[PDB]
Amino acid sequence: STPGAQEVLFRTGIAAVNSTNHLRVYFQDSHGSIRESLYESGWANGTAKNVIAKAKLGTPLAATSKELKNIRVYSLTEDNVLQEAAYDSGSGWYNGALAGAKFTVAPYSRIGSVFLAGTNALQLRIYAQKTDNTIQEYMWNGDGWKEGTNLGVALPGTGIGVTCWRYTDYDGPSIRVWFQTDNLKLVQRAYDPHTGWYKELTTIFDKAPPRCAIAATNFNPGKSSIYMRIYFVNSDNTIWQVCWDHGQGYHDKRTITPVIQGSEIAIISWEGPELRLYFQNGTYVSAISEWTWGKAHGSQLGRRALPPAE
Ligand SMILES: CO[C@@H]1O[C@@H](C)[C@@H](O)[C@@H](O)[C@@H]1[Se]C
Ligand SMILES: CO[C@@H]1O[C@@H](C)[C@@H](O)[C@@H](O)[C@@H]1[Se]C
Ligand SMILES: CO[C@@H]1O[C@@H](C)[C@@H](O)[C@@H](O)[C@@H]1[Se]C
Ligand SMILES: CO[C@@H]1O[C@@H](C)[C@@H](O)[C@@H](O)[C@@H]1[Se]C
Ligand SMILES: CO[C@@H]1O[C@@H](C)[C@@H](O)[C@@H](O)[C@@H]1[Se]C
Ligand SMILES: CO[C@@H]1O[C@@H](C)[C@@H](O)[C@@H](O)[C@@H]1[Se]C
Repeated sequence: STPGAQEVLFRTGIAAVNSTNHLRVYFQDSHGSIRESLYESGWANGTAKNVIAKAKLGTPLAATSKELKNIRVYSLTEDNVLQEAAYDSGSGWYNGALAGAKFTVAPYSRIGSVFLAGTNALQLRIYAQKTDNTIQEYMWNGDGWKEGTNLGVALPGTGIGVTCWRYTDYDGPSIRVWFQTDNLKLVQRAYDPHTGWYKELTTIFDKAPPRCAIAATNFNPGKSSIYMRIYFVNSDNTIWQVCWDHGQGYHDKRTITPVIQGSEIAIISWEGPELRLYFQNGTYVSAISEWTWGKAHGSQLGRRALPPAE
């Protein structure tokens, strides 16, 4: 290890946002603060002068953004209340209004979060697990934080992946949410603007480790076409990837890169496609590492140890 790496909590929650290749990564330090490391033509920060929030130890972490003009980062308080750190260009970092709504979740709850694609308005959908194990949507459409749709029972402590896009032939957002059911299967729930929430659970993986991390992204939306990638930590201690490609659907499942036992993961993407995955693989014991995919080089390890580790 290194003194910087030692600051990073083992099995920390990880989230990330970006605008093309301008990247922000969020993780929890060993004292329970949430920090931001940044990539602007090089990695920086992740230090004790870059704290944006403070959360229970072991907190789930989720983030979402409009480019890097608006960023939101979600975690839990010590009383398992959903809370929000918010950044707006020219306003700085501040506490969002979410904690004020006092949404109490299961202590083992994960969190998923997205801005709704295809509008300039700041509309948010947040997904977490309540004490009855249901996955609950919470929303902001400008008028205060309100409960939205409840997506049904999931495994206690299930990972929660979520992504959102707008098809170019549609008048609204599409959302997909992935989590794990009591049978240990990995499933999809879907929302399209005219159908609303589909009733059916779609299976994407037959059996996965209990409470494995789950993270998803999308790229190249078009006329009734999308590309999606969903990542999870499998029983061979690697991140696996489930591909949705237009015309083929859920046609490829494969290992991507090794991780430490119970690593969390984050994924971002941009058009190309460029993929960046973040996780812990044992580098300096506790540092966060990056995996990359692009057309130029395909699958390649990226930054070995994110700030503050190096
Ligand atoms: C210019 O501000 C940076 O970019 C913002 C989008 C953000 O993530 C700030 O925390 C960092 Se700190 C230098
Ligand atoms: C306008 O409300 C802010 O942006 C919204 C999209 C949201 O995250 C609110 O909680 C914060 Se509170 C200032
Ligand atoms: C229009 O319906 C709302 O926005 C959709 C995009 C979605 O997130 C619905 O569950 C909620 Se219903 C509380
Ligand atoms: C068009 O299919 C839908 O959208 C895709 C992106 C996907 O999530 C399918 O499972 C559902 Se249901 C066939
Ligand atoms: C052709 O490359 C695929 O799409 C890339 C964007 C990527 O995510 C690869 O792992 C997969 Se491998 C089925
Ligand atoms: C050009 O640098 C790469 O793309 C950046 C956007 C970034 O994530 C770097 O760590 C990697 Se290292 C192969």
